[PDB]
Amino acid sequence: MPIKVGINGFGRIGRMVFQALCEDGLLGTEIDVVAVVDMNTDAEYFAYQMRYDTVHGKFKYEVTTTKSSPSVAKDDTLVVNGHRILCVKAQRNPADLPWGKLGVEYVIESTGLFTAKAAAEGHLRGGARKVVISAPASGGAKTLVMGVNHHEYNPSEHHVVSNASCTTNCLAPIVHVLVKEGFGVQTGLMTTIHSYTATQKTVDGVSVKDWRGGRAAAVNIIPSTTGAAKAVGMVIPSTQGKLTGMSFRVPTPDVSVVDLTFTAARDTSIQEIDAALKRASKTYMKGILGYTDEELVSADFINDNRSSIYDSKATLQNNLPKERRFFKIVSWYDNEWGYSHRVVDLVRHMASKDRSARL
Amino acid sequence: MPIKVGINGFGRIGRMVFQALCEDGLLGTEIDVVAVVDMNTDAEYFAYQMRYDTVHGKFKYEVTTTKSSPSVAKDDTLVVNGHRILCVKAQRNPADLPWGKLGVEYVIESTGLFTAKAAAEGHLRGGARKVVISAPASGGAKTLVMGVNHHEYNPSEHHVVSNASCTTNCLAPIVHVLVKEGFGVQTGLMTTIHSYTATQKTVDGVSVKDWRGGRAAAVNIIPSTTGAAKAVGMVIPSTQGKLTGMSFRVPTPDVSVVDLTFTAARDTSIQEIDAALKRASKTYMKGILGYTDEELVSADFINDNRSSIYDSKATLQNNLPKERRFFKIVSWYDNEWGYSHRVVDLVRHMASKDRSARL
Amino acid sequence: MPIKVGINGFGRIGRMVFQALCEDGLLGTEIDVVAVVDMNTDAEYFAYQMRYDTVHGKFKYEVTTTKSSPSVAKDDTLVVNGHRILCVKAQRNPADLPWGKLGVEYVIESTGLFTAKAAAEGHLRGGARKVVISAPASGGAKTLVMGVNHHEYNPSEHHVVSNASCTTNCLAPIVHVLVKEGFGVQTGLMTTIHSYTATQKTVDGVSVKDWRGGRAAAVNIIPSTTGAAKAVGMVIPSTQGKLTGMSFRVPTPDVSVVDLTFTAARDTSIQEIDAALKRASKTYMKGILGYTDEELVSADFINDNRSSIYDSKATLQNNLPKERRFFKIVSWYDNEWGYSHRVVDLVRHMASKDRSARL
Amino acid sequence: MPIKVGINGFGRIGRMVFQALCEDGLLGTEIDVVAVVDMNTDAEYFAYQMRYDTVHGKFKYEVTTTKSSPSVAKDDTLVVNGHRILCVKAQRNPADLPWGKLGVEYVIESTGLFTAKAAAEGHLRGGARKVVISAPASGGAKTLVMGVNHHEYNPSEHHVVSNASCTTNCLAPIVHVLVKEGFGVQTGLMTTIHSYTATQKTVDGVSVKDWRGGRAAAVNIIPSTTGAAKAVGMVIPSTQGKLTGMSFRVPTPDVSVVDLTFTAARDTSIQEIDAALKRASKTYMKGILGYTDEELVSADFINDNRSSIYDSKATLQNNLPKERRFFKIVSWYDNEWGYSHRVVDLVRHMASKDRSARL
Ligand SMILES: NC(=O)c1ccc[n+]([C@@H]2O[C@H](COP(=O)([O-])OP(=O)(O)OC[C@H]3O[C@@H](n4cnc5c(N)ncnc54)[C@H](O)[C@@H]3O)[C@@H](O)[C@H]2O)c1
Ligand SMILES: NC(=O)c1ccc[n+]([C@@H]2O[C@H](COP(=O)([O-])OP(=O)(O)OC[C@H]3O[C@@H](n4cnc5c(N)ncnc54)[C@H](O)[C@@H]3O)[C@@H](O)[C@H]2O)c1
Ligand SMILES: NC(=O)c1ccc[n+]([C@@H]2O[C@H](COP(=O)([O-])OP(=O)(O)OC[C@H]3O[C@@H](n4cnc5c(N)ncnc54)[C@H](O)[C@@H]3O)[C@@H](O)[C@H]2O)c1
Ligand SMILES: NC(=O)c1ccc[n+]([C@@H]2O[C@H](COP(=O)([O-])OP(=O)(O)OC[C@H]3O[C@@H](n4cnc5c(N)ncnc54)[C@H](O)[C@@H]3O)[C@@H](O)[C@H]2O)c1
Ligand SMILES: O=C(CP(=O)(O)O)[C@@H](O)COP(=O)(O)O
Repeated sequence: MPIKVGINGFGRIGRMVFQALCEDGLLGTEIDVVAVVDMNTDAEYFAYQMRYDTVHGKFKYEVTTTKSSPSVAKDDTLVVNGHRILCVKAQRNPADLPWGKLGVEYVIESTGLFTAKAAAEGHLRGGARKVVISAPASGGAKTLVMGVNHHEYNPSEHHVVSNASCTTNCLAPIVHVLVKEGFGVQTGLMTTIHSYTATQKTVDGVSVKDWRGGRAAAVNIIPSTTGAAKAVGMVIPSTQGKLTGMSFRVPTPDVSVVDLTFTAARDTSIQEIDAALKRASKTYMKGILGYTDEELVSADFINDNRSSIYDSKATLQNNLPKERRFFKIVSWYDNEWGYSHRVVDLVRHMASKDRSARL
Repeated sequence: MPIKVGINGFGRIGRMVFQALCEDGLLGTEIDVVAVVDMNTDAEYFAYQMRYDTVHGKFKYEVTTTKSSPSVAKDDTLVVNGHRILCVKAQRNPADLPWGKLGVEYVIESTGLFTAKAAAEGHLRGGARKVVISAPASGGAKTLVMGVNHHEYNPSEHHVVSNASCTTNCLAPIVHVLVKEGFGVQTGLMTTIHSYTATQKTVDGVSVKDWRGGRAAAVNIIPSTTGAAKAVGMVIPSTQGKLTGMSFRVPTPDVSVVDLTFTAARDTSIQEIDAALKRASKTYMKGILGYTDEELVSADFINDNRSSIYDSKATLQNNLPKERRFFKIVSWYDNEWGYSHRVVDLVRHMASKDRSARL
Repeated sequence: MPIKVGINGFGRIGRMVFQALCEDGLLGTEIDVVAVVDMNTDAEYFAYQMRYDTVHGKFKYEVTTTKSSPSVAKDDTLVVNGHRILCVKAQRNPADLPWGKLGVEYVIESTGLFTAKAAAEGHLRGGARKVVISAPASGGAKTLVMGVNHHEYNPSEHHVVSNASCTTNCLAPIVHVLVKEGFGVQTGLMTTIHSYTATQKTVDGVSVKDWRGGRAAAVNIIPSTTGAAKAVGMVIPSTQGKLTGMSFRVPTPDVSVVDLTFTAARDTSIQEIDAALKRASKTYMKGILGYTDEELVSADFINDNRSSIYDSKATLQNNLPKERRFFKIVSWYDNEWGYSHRVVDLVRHMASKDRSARL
Repeated sequence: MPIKVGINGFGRIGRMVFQALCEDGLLGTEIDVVAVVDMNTDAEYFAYQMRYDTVHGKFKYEVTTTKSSPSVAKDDTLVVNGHRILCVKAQRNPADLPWGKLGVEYVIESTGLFTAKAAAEGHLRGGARKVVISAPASGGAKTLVMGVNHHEYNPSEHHVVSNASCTTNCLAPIVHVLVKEGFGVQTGLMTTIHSYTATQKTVDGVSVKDWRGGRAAAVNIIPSTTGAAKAVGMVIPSTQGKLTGMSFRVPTPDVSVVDLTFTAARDTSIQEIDAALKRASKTYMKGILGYTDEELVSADFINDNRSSIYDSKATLQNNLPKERRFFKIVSWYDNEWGYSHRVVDLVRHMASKDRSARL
């Protein structure tokens, strides 16, 4: 049966999560996106936005609009291949969404204004049954990372959960292979050369929550603390309090890369780690962790759906020779694409794990 | 006696205006900046923004902070070499600004949200006498452009004037020399290759009133309609209805260039015009109109304070040989820097004219 | 009847011309690439450059490499979809290439160092029949433009042609409609906001041939002269010495746009001109001239094979109202994609005519 | 008797060395630039390159040109603030240089073509006394990093030395304070988020010795194996085989930052370290090592002339709380400016030393 989904806040990620569904072919098939919900309800504008993307190209499916009722000014309904997505009027209080009336049970919370466990739980009153925050949450919300711990998901306990962050979903799969393969992680420090995002600015402007982040983004290397490496602990309890790291926001519109440096728990070799990474990318991490041994550069990872793309050649070429513990692993990720697909995955995995618990 | 000034909206232009004041040694002499206003009153953060500038480099003059009164939580007063400046809390409604209790009579309206004669008049009700809008205004506000029509200022008839746009300010100087030297302007279409600004988005974001204006700002040549060229009709009435243009927002944090095409009212030559422009920049347009004959690029115009820098070589080298009517005039400008010096130039003018009206 | 082609200068445009063939399913079938050529003969590196592209995405046809004789040090054969290409050794003189023995009659000269009639003719002495200069030629080389004058090709007269400049291929299609649709062009100046190219520098460098051209490309707006507006006269004589213009190289890796300002021979409106362009694009200029009525930006025209894409909105919205002679036309173009496609088009047309020319 | 220096290879770096040299106010007084040597002799084009800079702003001193002898075709003399500098015609062999005749004892190697000890020795036979290669050198040439080991300069032993690279001059000061202050370095991996350089390309082009380095510079994050780290084992032998790292070339014209990670040789805290670096910057590292505790971004380091600017905030905030061995240190540097000044520093040092050993 179709999954009645409702996307909250049809922004950059909102549109990427939706386009994820389509790409994978889950529209009007496995997932029923009953309604999206951003600032306005100008379906014609929503069409244009989905249709054209500066970095990800032109949407592969044709988009069109229509009215939900002949008594409407501008088209208020989006049409993607027979399926009809409604654009409802945004809200300030999730508890005031027509989710119940619309028939939505799973909402993807991607506004960015409801990452608080209880704030997102407002969608439940609205009539939804499960919510997935497309970012790190707070309030004891369960954090799940596909291919790492999504199986810990519990249908009767977890109703508001987080898919975590783009960087966490990129780092986690590497730390996970390391620990599961027995290499271990004593202590680790990571840096992420990250492409600027919507939170940043075009020219120097006011940003009281992050002074460096208000500076002209496309012409600066902006440092920033991140809780991504420390969030790995939530997903891999064994590495709790053992990792941390920063981020250097740099002048590229999309795609980033993880720079991990850690000390293995036991003696090994970089060749050994390299081989363990590739082996899992083809097995238990397939579709989540991938790798490459080609001389690629950020642009080559655009539209890659893996959560983490290990860079074999950058890794094998920049470590200490004969070193048995102090290592560096490099991995790429399209911050927008990969994560967006993981959002659909987590949601799907939940619906299936929710079905079973019932019928 | 110095004139009490207050700057509403301390950003790109609010700050460059201040830096221009310090630079020309006017602070504490011709002008007494009583206070600035933005999001909060954290002087310490205001210092940081003033101290470091991504495009204009380190603020050459020292800046520290203190408290207006011990009963204040964090510092709220900026101190630039003895000159103290108060950081007031932003106001949703201009009429709610404590001007009359501060002593401020002139307020440079640069927040960007009160360009409507009616909405900007709120500064008068707050307790101020005059208000200069750092952008094209509406509502009847008299529009003045230094070196072109700024003498049409009526001390008693104008209380909320518009210093025009940055572009109008680069164009006017030229169209004035043409009209004044008798070259005349039959018809003209301008195109400004404008570097992006704060109203643009780092990544494809929401922008309902200007769709293309929402697409990624540092990786796209974004077209846009502009009033700048038309506005030249308000400063030089004989051109009203003869010009109009557009803007292409390209990937540069500062400095723009006007590409003016037009047909003269009489038979002339690009040489005659070239020589007319340089001659003018050395005479009646000195300070306002500048010009170069060197192989310059945008960065070379960074921090140039003129309103228009005629590019001799670009013009002469790219026109039709022997033509006597159809010409192209290229002229650069630091959309941030010069225009800011003009805002100060304008206020100063208004001050003298207001001092000589009742005296 | 696989046409015989030999690409000399397998670089930015050389590779694009190749990916141009494949895209149209002409490889092996209509056209047969015997052997390409650049500095080295490393097929692994060639294959790599082909597989991944920063602006145009990933190559859609698997590429592998083999040998032609085990006596070779590294793979020197480029197998693209079953069809195999040979990587010949670069020469300082076009006449030194084994075109004769290689059995290569047509040779797409895209090195950019032999835009001279005689120079490129070195290809004919090496054993080749026809030589197309994927760039503006000089020395009495017939310049053709698909959809504007390409039929002027004399199979038995023109053995060396010039497919003109990427800019002329965008302007001409536009001017061609104006002249033919009876609008006429009295005088015109054209400016092109062009994105940087391989001839520029990453950081300030030496460029004695073009001082401005030797300045940090990705952070400046470099002015530049151009002969594309003047070259139209060689393709549309009616305009001889009636058009010219410049270039403005901005910070973008690909896609450029024309901004033609001109006066019509007779009276009209922007509507009539807009209507003619949309008409011509759907009829006698289809495939060459296209148009858009959407809020598009630079990146949206990435991979557009048309030569000129007229921007309806940007044109109707930025001209003088009720005006009858002075006009501005805004037209886009993927300076890399479209052009490359025209190169193949001219090559296939020359074959079609060469064939029947004696058969 | 001011030192007679001659610059070999007046390129991006030859200038920076001369501009830095002028900045310190040494031209004519302490040092005396006799003549510079570059491919071309065009002095008007040299004065241009010296007059304006895309990143470092405009040269503060006046630059004009003349002729050394009335019997000279074009200008061959570059006159900087009164001081006279001759522009000798370049060469491919360091021997064919008239250093001795020119009376040049100290020549600065920035051509980037003679980084070899044996090769660069030509100057010596060219009558030139000593040679400072402004880049990593081979052939077992002595490396010297100002503030780290420049005191290992033996006049009668070293006549052709290397000033190491820009990155090493950033890492060395940091590692030197760590080793000399008791912390020690057991193992360490560095990463430099580096801005693109001249060796990179605007758009995807041919780069056989570095494939990723051939990709478009201002639109990608290009990884790269680096030596700087390992080259530290030459300046601080004790770390021989203990360090290494890579590089991420990001979209910025200038300014880079070093992100070093390592395990101390004893127990400490990120505070002890932080204090030790600040103490050193104020004492024995003054001028070479500097630090900041403000919220800085790359643009804020433009024109800083220290070799390493430690980022106190970025460091203290991104290390594991209570950690004792595994640490991250973030340090900035104007990869162009700092190094340039160091080159002058090494030369000034050598001089004084040579004066006392000879006198
Ligand atoms: N790199 C990425 O794009 C990325 C990757 C992973 C996770 N995330 C997280 O996902 C969230 C969204 O990120 P994004 O890149 O899409 O940002 P965005 O700013 O591009 O998208 C957020 C959208 O929310 C809409 N919005 C705001 N308030 C709303 C409201 N009350 N109701 C409805 N819509 C509202 C806005 O119009 C905006 O388009 C953030 O929490 C971010 O940290 C982002
Ligand atoms: N930067 C340019 O090129 C430029 C040139 C000429 C004219 N202008 C005009 O100047 C004005 C400001 O432009 P800018 O570049 O400085 O933009 P900006 O965004 O950098 O400056 C606006 C500032 O006002 C503050 N602000 C917002 N609402 C406020 C309120 N209610 N009260 C007080 N402060 C408030 C913001 O925090 C911000 O710092 C606009 O009207 C713009 O059109 C800009
Ligand atoms: N890319 C565009 O926008 C564009 C569009 C139309 C026409 N053109 C014209 O096409 C020509 C090439 O442009 P491009 O963008 O491909 O430049 P490019 O520099 O990227 O490609 C030229 C390639 O030729 C190779 N080369 C140099 N000398 C050679 C020789 N003797 N033999 C074989 N290979 C050699 C180089 O390795 C280089 O990669 C220029 O003349 C340019 O004016 C460029
Ligand atoms: N500023 C930096 O980023 C930096 C820092 C450290 C080391 N380096 C190294 O220093 C060297 C120069 O650096 P750069 O920034 O000037 O590079 P660049 O490529 O910008 O400048 C090199 C210049 O050398 C000139 N040249 C080449 N061969 C010559 C010859 N035989 N005679 C005279 N002139 C000649 C060229 O005109 C060219 O412009 C390179 O080897 C570089 O790797 C650069
Ligand atoms: O990448 C992120 C943090 P990092 O750069 O420190 O790894 C992620 O939170 C993006 O958030 P946005 O709110 O969409 O900017």
